[PDB]
Amino acid sequence: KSDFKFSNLLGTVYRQGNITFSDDGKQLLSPVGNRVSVFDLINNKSFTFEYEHRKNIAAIDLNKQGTLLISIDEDGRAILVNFKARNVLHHFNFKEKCSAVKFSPDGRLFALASGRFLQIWKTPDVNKDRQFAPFVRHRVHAGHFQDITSLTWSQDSRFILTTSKDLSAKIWSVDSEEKNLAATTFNGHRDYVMGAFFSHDQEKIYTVSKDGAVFVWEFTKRKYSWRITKKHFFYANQAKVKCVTFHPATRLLAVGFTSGEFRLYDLPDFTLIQQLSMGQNPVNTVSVNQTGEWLAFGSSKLGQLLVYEWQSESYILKQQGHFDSTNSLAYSPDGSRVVTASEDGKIKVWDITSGFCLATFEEHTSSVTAVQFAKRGQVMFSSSLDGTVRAWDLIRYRNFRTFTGTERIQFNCLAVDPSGEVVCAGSLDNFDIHVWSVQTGQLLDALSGHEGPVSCLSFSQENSVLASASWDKTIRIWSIFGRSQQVEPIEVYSDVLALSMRPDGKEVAVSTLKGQISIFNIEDAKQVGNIDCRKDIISGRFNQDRFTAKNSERSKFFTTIHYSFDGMAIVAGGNNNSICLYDVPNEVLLKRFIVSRNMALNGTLEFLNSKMRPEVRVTSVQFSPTANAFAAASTEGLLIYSTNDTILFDPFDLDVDVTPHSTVEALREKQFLNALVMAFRLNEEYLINKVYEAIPIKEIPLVASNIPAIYLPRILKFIGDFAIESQHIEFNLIWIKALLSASGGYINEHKYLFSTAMRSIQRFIVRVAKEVVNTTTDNKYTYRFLVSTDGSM
Amino acid sequence: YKLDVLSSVHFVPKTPTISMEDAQPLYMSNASSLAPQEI
Amino acid sequence: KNSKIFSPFRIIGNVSNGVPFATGTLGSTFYIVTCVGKTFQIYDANTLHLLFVSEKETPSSIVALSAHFHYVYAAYENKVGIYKRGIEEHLLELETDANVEHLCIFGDYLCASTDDNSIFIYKKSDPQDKYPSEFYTKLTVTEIQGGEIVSLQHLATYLNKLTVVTKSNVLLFNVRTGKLVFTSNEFPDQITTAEPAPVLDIIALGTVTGEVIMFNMRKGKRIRTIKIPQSRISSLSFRTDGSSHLSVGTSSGDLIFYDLDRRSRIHVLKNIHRESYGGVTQATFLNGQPIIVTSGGDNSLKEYVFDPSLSQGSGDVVVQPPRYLRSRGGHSQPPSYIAFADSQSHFMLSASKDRSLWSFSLRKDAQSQEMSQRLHKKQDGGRVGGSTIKSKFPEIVALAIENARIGEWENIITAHKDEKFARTWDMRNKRVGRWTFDTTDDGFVKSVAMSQCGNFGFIGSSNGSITIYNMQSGILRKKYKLHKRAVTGISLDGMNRKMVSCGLDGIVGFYDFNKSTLLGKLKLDAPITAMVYHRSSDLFALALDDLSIVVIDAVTQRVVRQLWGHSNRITAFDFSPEGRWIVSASLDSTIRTWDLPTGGCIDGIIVDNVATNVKFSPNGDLLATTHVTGNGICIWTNRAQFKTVSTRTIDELNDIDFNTYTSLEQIDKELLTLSIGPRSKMNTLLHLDVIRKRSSHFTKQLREGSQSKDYSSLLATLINFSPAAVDLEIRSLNSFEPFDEIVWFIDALTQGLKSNKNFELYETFMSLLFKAHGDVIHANNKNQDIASALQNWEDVHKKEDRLDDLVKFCMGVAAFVTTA
Amino acid sequence: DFEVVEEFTPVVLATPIPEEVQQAQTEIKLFNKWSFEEVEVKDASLVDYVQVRQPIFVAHTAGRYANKRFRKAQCPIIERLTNSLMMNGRNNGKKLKAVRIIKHTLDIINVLTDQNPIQVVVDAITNTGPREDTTRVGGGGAARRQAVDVSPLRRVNQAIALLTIGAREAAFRNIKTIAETLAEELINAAKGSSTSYAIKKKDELERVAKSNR
Amino acid sequence: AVPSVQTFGKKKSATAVAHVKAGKGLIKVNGSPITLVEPEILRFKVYEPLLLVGLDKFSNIDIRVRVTGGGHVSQVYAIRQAIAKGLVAYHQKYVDEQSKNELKKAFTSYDRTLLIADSRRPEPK
RNA sequence: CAGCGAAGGAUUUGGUGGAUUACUAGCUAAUAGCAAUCUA
Repeated sequence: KSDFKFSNLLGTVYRQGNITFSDDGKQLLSPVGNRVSVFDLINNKSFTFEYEHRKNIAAIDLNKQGTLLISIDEDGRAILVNFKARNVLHHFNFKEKCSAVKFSPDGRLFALASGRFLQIWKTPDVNKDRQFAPFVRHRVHAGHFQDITSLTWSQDSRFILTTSKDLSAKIWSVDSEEKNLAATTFNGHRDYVMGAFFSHDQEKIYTVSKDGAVFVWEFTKRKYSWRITKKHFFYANQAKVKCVTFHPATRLLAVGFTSGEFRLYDLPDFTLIQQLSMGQNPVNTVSVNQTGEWLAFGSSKLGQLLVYEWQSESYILKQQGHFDSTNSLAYSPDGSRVVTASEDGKIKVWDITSGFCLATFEEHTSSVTAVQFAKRGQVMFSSSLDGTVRAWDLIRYRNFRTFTGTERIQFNCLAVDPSGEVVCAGSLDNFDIHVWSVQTGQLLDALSGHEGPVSCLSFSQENSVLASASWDKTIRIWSIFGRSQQVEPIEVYSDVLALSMRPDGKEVAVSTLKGQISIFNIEDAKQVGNIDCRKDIISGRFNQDRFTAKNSERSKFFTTIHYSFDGMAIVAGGNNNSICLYDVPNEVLLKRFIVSRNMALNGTLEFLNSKMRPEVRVTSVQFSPTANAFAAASTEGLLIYSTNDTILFDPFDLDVDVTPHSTVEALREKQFLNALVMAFRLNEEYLINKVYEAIPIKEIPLVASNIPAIYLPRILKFIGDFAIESQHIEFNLIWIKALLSASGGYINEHKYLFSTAMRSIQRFIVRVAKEVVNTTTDNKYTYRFLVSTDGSM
Repeated sequence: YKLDVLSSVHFVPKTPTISMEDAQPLYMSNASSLAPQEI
Repeated sequence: KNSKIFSPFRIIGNVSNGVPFATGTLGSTFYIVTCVGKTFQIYDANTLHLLFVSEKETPSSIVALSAHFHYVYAAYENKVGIYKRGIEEHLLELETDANVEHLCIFGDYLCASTDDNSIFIYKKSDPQDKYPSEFYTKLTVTEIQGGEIVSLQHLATYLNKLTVVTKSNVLLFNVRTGKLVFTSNEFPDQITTAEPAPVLDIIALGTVTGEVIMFNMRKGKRIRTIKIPQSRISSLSFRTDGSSHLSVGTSSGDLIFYDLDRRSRIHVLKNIHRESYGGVTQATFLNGQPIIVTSGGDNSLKEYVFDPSLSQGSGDVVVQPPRYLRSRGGHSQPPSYIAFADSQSHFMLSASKDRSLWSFSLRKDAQSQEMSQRLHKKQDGGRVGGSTIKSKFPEIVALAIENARIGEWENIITAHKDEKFARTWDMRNKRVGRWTFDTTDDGFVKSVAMSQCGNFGFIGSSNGSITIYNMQSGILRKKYKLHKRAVTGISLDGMNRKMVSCGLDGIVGFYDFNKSTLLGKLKLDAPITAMVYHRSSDLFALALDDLSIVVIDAVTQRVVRQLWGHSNRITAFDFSPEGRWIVSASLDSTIRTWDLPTGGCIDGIIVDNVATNVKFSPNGDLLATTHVTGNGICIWTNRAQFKTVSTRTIDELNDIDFNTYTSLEQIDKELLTLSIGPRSKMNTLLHLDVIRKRSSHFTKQLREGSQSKDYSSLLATLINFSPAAVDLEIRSLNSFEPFDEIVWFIDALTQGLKSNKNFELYETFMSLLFKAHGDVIHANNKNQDIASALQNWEDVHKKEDRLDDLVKFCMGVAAFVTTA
Repeated sequence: DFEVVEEFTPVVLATPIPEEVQQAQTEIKLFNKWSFEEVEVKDASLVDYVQVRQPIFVAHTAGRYANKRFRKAQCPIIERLTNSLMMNGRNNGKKLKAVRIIKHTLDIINVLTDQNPIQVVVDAITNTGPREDTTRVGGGGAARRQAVDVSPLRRVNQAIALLTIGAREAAFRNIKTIAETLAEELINAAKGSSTSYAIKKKDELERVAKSNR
Repeated sequence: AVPSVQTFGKKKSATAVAHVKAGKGLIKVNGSPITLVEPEILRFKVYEPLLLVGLDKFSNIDIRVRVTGGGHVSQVYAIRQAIAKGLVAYHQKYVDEQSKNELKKAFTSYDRTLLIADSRRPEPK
């Protein structure tokens, strides 16, 4: 239950730093703020590393074995991570701002540009155990006079070519015996040298500067001593070079400027292969694939990330995120994608597994305040500060409906019908609730009776009663449908922000400004029970303010709460860097999550070092409708916290004779039901999978009819989280058919137990199985046409 | 932008062939996403 | 015994052990290299930060260590190791079996004295290299010439000579010619220390009766004598900043300061270190500086500074006494209890037999701080009792930290040796708290716990009664009386709903906590000594008296595992943070790891000291053990955080031993099965034209499969290559005169989807065929070969409606069951 | 065995509190006399409409029960009896007089039938409420009645109404008062004696429904 | 100098100010004890803040209530509201928060009108 | 007054030291030198 771990970070495909590819360039590693995201672009998936720098990261490299990563932040706190185990190996503090870090091509050394010293360390093994000091220093060279801007290793890991703000570039041999081969310095640029590369044969050296000159250096005679043979110029007048890279094998120089324009050249002849623009913001990063076919560009101001193949002129992806400006989120009615309403005025529909945005919608001319799904993922409603609620078909991607009032107000929250006839929206300057029909477009009603700004709205999903709650310290329940026009006001102790509604519509949980979460019975309007949450809230100290984090009244309350789908838990977040979840029977804190440890954000540290910034805040929390997770719209992105059953041995009434050995003996002796319930009492995912695949098709329905009723949600949620990605489609559908036929009355009379295990199953039937069935159906009908009709002339 | 950035609490940030069209919706590989009534 | 889960990382909390440290000087800064057992540690003397720790543990204890500029020379059992930045550069094996026990380094020479009164000289090869490396000669101090060698020094400007300080004599060797230049007269008492003065050719000798001699090593006389009666002299140091002071260090822990110019005694720092641990073991002035670094055997390293004089004209006669400056320290006695302060594995609480509670940092050793015992004020306003001569609290039996409400109120609850109340502490302030919870039955505190709401603390007395206090306000809330003998374990649920107590009468009581009922009581077969509650999985483990570990869950109150194998009393145990393993340690000098899923012993370590405490980190990072000897905390890292270990039992289905199940490729040949690959490949193939608008071997294998009537290699190549390659191979298939390549592809897809594997890909390959050149198939429809190939493709493909009505049933009934 | 200590000093206050008042902190009884546990509703379909599961100290809960439809199904049935007792033009508003005569009638119910008077009044409700009734199917005014069933809230409503107005007319000009006539009415309705106005009226309504069923 | 706490209890036009401080255990309404609060049939309406939570909460504190306005039943409802939320506020400020929200849970399970009145009315239908 | 109460108790304040981010040493013209010195 409560054992959530940080899974993913949706939104924000790039923040600051350098993009890296893999060696077999399938994944790309992107520095999001202090995490690192890794997007696998072929196997369409994505993860974010769990570890966390304390400032924004500025350098990334992983060796070409793929086996370990090193990430340096913007004051030199390096972190060495095991890339396969996903666990951090060492924390090493270089003392000043490191501009670049690079592993050697042979993997065994890495070097980095810390200030004006090039320092080469040698890589610790991944097979060795963790030591107190795993890095052993090779050397530290100081020949530059100002800060080094770039490294480049040679093809053999033998020379290293560094570029500085000082107007030179230098070549250093790795070992001392080749010191005479590499002792030259390369002058002649008017500005900062942005890059210095070898050719494929390491005979020519190209040095690209900030003003726009690329110099070709050759070991010629005018003795032989590294002349400059040709200077080529970009002649981009106002713009200047922001990032350079070179693929030496395909002779491809890729250059991004401070105007969004990037050009890519075939270098020793200097012929413009292509020139095109990311946008208007500067191109902060260029990176290239190992085969040189993909170019990943990152612009840091809008947080955007291209990877673009330059042969077939086409963008593998275009993915722009939102730093700090995200007002709301909503899970799709199957937990496959999250819709994000963001303050720059747009809707963005992010896939969860593959961490990318599918569609974006810009028809609001101001900050979109709320999104909400309806009609089972077919329609999606959003309300913004420009005065409009509007509806979005997620099939034809059209804004088909726009609802305004008559009073020119700005809407801050909405709520739709279950049977989506009516949308409803509340403002923070009008004290009314606006009730629109969705079929026609008209303003059906204006509900009046709050004496304070309507902070939150929610329709009960079962009996369709409206619950609004406002800053006049009052939650209010409106019976709209069918001749009632009934109003029931429940007073509460302080002013309310974030009401939420149970999945059965029985109760409503409100968050108040005191710091509490009160839970009320709707039909008999009396309080069922409250949680006192203002003492398990982490409220950090800002830098500008002159009052301690203990005595602050800034963020000791929750501005967004949400029920779990079994109705038993509440996740909650606010303008603080803790999100807390509770179980509402016992009113006790299950777990508290620190949403950021970035010291670049403001409200993170409670105690500031006695030796504006974007504050940290969560603006919306939601539980996943299909699989045991929650998304939180922080300032860093959409933090996705999820459990997984691979770890955490948590049995269910095992005894001493219940053992993996006992389970495989019962499987080998083919008591299949006993093996299945032994694996359920182990609650071990590999054992459940092993027994599940070992049961034959002949006796799926006998086992599925004899499964005990306490192990029913376990086998249903297992079949869901297995069958989304497993290939055994007919096996999983046979099991689903046998379970629904044998015990599908228990499910119907215990709806909210199997409310997230059944939504995960019909995330498998309509999303892989129905697509396959559509393909075979179209093949059958094209066959019947192509052989049944007359093609003659 | 500038009047509502100073009238607020929380922080607000601010020819070649193509500007790559980085922001673009409608795409789960949809081509004829029009309505049958629209057609 | 080497392990396969945990590997040794460091032993934290150690600063010194009373080997005389060495000082070294890089440029104008100073470092201080102190021995901690078998490693040394380099400290930055301007701030006492831990720069370096030696990379490997030496095979025995380091016994004499010196430091020139970049290099540190550490002598242990037989040999001298030359270390730079911790990493060992060289190892000088001596040709003896005698233990090397002194050394000096001057010039190209390293001179190492053994304990059989032989001296080994080692020489550099060429005077430009970094350390003395080659053997040169051997010197011997026989019984005629002098006693046991008590020090080995080189006083300056002495061209390749060596002052050897024996117990009675002072010899002077020429170490190039191997000669004994000068042997002094005898000394009437045994001399223990020596230090060269910054005066030219003067050494200072310290005797076992109380006198400092100032021997002039060129005249052969003694210049002056300083008498400190009944004090054995253990250190000598000289001030070198224009103030001629000497600092002697006395093995009753005293540091006495003398003016040599005006022959007075400046000041005495009394009890600067403990006499019982050796007194002041090494004291030295950082040269040119008024700061002196002392170190003692009580695991402590201090600095004292001389402020400038307070009289603006006299100065030299009004010498302000030395004051204290920075210091590092740890426990002076081996720790008795261990806990982790937080889930981040950053701080760990640690209580010792020297009656101190330290908070040690696993990230940076400067952050280690002693929790203060300065009591608060009484709540009413009455007087607090106790002695006026303040001493530390009795040594800590148990403790329990739960930082849910940290900074808010009292946070740690701790139980001391043979006293009837449990103190509280605040980890945020790092100090004691306002409350001492009584037991209310005149019994000593045998266990403590506290809930994870942070509101409640639980005291378990030796007369068998649990008392539940409030941590905020410090008052009795409830009191359960079930046991009659001593309650050794209390814990509570993560939801404050069921508590579990275990006493050494061998009954585990299960109580409801909100209601004050008991849910049950289970009688085991031995007295229970210790409980550990794994709180997420609700499984608690008991160390019984019959040397078993009983793992029992609190939900259904059954013994669910029973782990046998320990040969003596189980000292400690702890759960893995995921709750899969349990690591125990017992008085047979062993540490075992048990996989309680399978119920067997994964790994065992025979460790020479008995491990008295074992704690996992609250993440899966580290194991922390605590042994009988050694003032620190031994730290291990689990290698199973980076690899996966086999849960296969030691003594003295490889996927099921490695907890995996690689899902088999297809379960039955009559079952449809998708590809082992991404699900999106079907959609990419079916719509890759509009996707991009929004953004040969094949022919030879096809022909060879048409010969052999087996297209398995063709279909393997098709399932292998990429969507652009698939479209470009299907789009070029010779659709013109006899139509062979089309019909070979069609009955290849027939042979493919007869096999019920990769069938969504075979379906899209047929869709791509009909899309690319289904117009030529429609054109020469009624052609015999292509019509028969499509006929048998439909013959196999018409058995695909099993999937259709299967997903129709699942969709319709799932919708009906969910909605209605 | 096992015992919990949860007070650690005998509680004494400076204001002296009566011994039965400080005995009332272990169980809530109506008027500190009549226990609410082991008071069951011996007829199902009326449990969840006669409410005896939140014990009270006096029949004067000033809560608001007339602003949703079935919210008066969880007013405690002693207070519903009290509120129905304070109705006519003479005795409107006088809830303290109604509470005082409810206290007197429960005292004399217990002194006549030595059993729990809350159990007696709950049995009187569940025996009085009619289980069938007739509506007048109109046809423009064709005088024909059709038997309908009757919902449990209407059964509890009409039960309290029949009992209270039977006590009024039984106390109309006899020597007995409203408290004594209501006691006789609740006792006879509890045992179901057919000597009460209330269950004679129930038997007439049910018999007419049986007639023109 | 003393830890003290002031709360308010209101029904229609009665209003009751309750001062709670540490003491010996005396509960006094309008100077007279709590066992004199007429109309004597609603004395248990006044008592139920004491009997719902036990007199061991009141064994260490002394309350005084000053009640003006209203009528008989409005004054007993003001008294019980003032006593209840005064005990809650005292255990908030000077005793632990766990006993604070245990008291809030007990009073709210009995009736939350001990802690929150029904104040602004009517409804214009 | 009672009570609390070990060769005393309370309040206030100045200075210094250690933490307030996760520990790979100083200098320079830096593949090494110096640190007693870079200069003939």
